[PDB]
Amino acid sequence: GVVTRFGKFSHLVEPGLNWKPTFIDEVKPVNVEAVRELAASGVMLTSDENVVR
Amino acid sequence: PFIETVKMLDARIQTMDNQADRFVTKEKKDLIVDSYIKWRISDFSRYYLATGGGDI
Amino acid sequence: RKVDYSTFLQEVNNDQVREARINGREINVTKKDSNRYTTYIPVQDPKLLDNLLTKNVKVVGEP
Amino acid sequence: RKVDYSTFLQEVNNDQVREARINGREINVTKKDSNRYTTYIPVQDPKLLDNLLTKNVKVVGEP
Amino acid sequence: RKVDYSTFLQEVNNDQVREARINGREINVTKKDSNRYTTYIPVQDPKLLDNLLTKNVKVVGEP
Amino acid sequence: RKVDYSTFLQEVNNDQVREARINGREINVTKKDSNRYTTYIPVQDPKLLDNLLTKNVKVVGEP
Amino acid sequence: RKVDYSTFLQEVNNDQVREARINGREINVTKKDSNRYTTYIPVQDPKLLDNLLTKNVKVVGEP
Amino acid sequence: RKVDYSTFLQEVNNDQVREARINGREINVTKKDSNRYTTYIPVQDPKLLDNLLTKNVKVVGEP
Repeated sequence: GVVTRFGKFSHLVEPGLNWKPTFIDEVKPVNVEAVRELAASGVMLTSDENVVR
Repeated sequence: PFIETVKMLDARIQTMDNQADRFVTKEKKDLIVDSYIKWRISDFSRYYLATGGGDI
Repeated sequence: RKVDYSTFLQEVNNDQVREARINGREINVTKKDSNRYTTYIPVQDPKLLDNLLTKNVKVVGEP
Repeated sequence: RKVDYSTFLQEVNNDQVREARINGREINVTKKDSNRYTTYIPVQDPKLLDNLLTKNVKVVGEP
Repeated sequence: RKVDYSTFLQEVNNDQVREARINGREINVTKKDSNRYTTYIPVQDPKLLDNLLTKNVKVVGEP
Repeated sequence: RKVDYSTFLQEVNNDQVREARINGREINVTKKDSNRYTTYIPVQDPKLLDNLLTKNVKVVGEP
Repeated sequence: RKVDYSTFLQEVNNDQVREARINGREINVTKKDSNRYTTYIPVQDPKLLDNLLTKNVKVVGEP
Repeated sequence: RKVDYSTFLQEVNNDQVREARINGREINVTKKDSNRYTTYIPVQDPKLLDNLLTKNVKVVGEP
């Protein structure tokens, strides 16, 4: 988690149960342990005036 | 309490599957191979330090 | 986050989905980049599970 | 407003509907010209969802 | 007045019905000659809705 | 007097009954020789309507 | 005496059943040698009756 | 133990399950290696029962 008190980037928060002043600071969770995968495909021009998928 | 956390690393022999790999032989005949590896953590301190964090 | 069912479909056929959990009509959809959004089924689709399985998408039931 | 189901069928065949929100029995149709109306299904039609998908019509479920 | 289902389907294939208001188990039907009657599905038949849609017969649901 | 569902099927396969009064699961059947009885459907059978329609057997529903 | 579904279908395909007393999910099965047992339908099956009538076994229902 | 529905189907397709007790949505899977776990059916899958019977998998219903 990234916790910000009135948008000042308070600190970094480890997993588990935690406490924060309600209506004062906000926490944004982000997936760090998980591994993310992306697929990129295209018809692309080569050196010898050739196109390949 | 509330300040110290712990990471778990299993010492068992761990298997890993590689599927539908494509390999070209000496005579340029491409053929599909699927194999498997089995690895064990020889030293846990080195495994944690060298690898990114402590993730498998 | 609420996302409609159609774009969830052409995301499934364009294999950006990794895990889908179906408790009831709703589906908890996780993308390949670990972004999750809920979807609602408009009406029961017999081809839905078949399409999900053929695209090698992880499917999770619920108690 | 209210619109006959066959009217909705021929309407979606000619590709001038944009958004179709399904709430169980009822359908809230959005036209391409920002016209909104209501349609009802006679009986469970498996071909309906397929037909709406193949013509690139947005479909939105409800809780 | 109640009209038999076999006679109903044959009359639909005869292209003599104009409107059919379907109430779940019930159907309220208007002939082309402004004759009103009422019929019943014996058991769920999607081919019914297929036949009415292909015959350009008006189909009406209600809340 | 109750008649087996299977026996009903090879009997109607022989073109020997005229009317089928369908009341949910149970069916009131009259043969060509004015013999009346009742038959019960074990489970939902989609081919029942197709077979009954193909062989010119009249069907009537109930309120 | 309870017998599983798969072996019951094996017996049906191997023709050692005479009549089937279907009561909801339960099926009271009598072999051709007058052996009585009970089987259960786990999930709705769309083809069991097709094979049952193909093998010409007397299927009955229960009120 | 809980094992996902898609994983269970991959397992049965690879000849790894022996008997499956189906209790509504819940399924109690026993693998050929005497390992037992539990899975849940996400939505109504007609192909499930055919896949189970085809791969010579014992299927058992429950009251």
